[PDB]
Amino acid sequence: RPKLHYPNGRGRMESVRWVLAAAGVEFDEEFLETKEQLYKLQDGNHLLFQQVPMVEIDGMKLVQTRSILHYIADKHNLFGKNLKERTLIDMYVEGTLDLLELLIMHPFLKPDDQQKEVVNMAQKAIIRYFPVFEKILRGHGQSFLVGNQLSLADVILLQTILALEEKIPNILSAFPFLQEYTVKLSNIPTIKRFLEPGSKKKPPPDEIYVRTVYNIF
Amino acid sequence: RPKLHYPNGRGRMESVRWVLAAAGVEFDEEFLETKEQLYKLQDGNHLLFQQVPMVEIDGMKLVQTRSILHYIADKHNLFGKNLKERTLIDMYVEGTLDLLELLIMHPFLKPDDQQKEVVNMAQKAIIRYFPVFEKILRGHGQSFLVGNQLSLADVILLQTILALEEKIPNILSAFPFLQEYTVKLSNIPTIKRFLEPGSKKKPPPDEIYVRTVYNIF
Repeated sequence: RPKLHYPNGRGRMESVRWVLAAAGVEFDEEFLETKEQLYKLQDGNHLLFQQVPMVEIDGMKLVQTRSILHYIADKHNLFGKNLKERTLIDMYVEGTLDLLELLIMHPFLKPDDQQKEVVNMAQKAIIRYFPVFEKILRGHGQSFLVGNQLSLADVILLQTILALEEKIPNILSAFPFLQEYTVKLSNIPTIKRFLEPGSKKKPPPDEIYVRTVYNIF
Repeated sequence: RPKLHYPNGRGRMESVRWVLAAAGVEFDEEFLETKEQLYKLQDGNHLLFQQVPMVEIDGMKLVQTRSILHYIADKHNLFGKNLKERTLIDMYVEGTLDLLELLIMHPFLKPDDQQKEVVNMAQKAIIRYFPVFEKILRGHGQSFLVGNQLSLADVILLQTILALEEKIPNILSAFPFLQEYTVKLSNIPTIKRFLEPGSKKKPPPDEIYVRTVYNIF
């Protein structure tokens, strides 16, 4: 049973929860709340590079989010069936992660900048990303980005889109394919559950989380 | 023959040149110098997500540096021989990239901050990274980080270490294993060449590059 190390919040660990969940893998969590708990962690030589996310899985202590996600994907058929597949998934993933980031950084912005920034997400999404995906989808008619099966790209995309919708509720408006895709995915049972209550799915970060994060580091 | 799109400078494309070179793969370059050349590129629908690096390879237009490096690695046995291997390489790579970044951002700093920042690289390297590697090496006695063969992790590490040494010439001092490793690697012919003159190996970014970069974007 995979163990997740991280503060209790979304952060960067979210995508991990997301994948795990989708894979229908149950896992546990050990929360950081202090610099000190962190210290012990590092002190124990648990964090390969002194930082979290760290995930204990398959007798390993994985670090590096991308690294981790790739592991799990590979452990559960979320990584395609060949190089070409793999390759796409990969790029889709990296690109998305780039957008997701804005979300990730958001909370630590100077409230004033927070706003400007929302507007910016909106534009990148609309302009840079959503279109790519819409097209892909539009052009193969399948319910998955790649190879007619759920992949890592789908989960990150989903993750992100929702997250974005939390800030810009209508962002999808011009992307009827993306809308459909989103719906269906969310219907996948694992996901459906994850989305439901009492999931390890974290909420949008609050003042506290931030504080704490600032505290731990 | 792979074609590299990017301004004429190191930037993030460097690691690509590095890997290509090490793989002993010849490739070409198309330089960006203007917003406009960029526009056409995007206009043509060449940049999957509107940005560079972009690399034309194997009839593809790869984008996302990590994405690309993984491709090439996979095309040339720089990615290990199994999941466990792969997995390490991956993490080593991600971690290194994190350090390399400092280098990457460096030039665009307010000269005043540039200095503070050097000091910081020094510390992270010394404290966070170098030690991990030294240990690894120290503990298996091999000339490669992973599986007794050159991998992607080795190239990025090399890349970075040198780059760092360009700013903090003695950074390696306390890491006799890392020193040895570095030497030997640099002796690998491909590399040796890459390091020699008339290689596609770019130099440390100058005022111009910066300017240009600022210009293109």
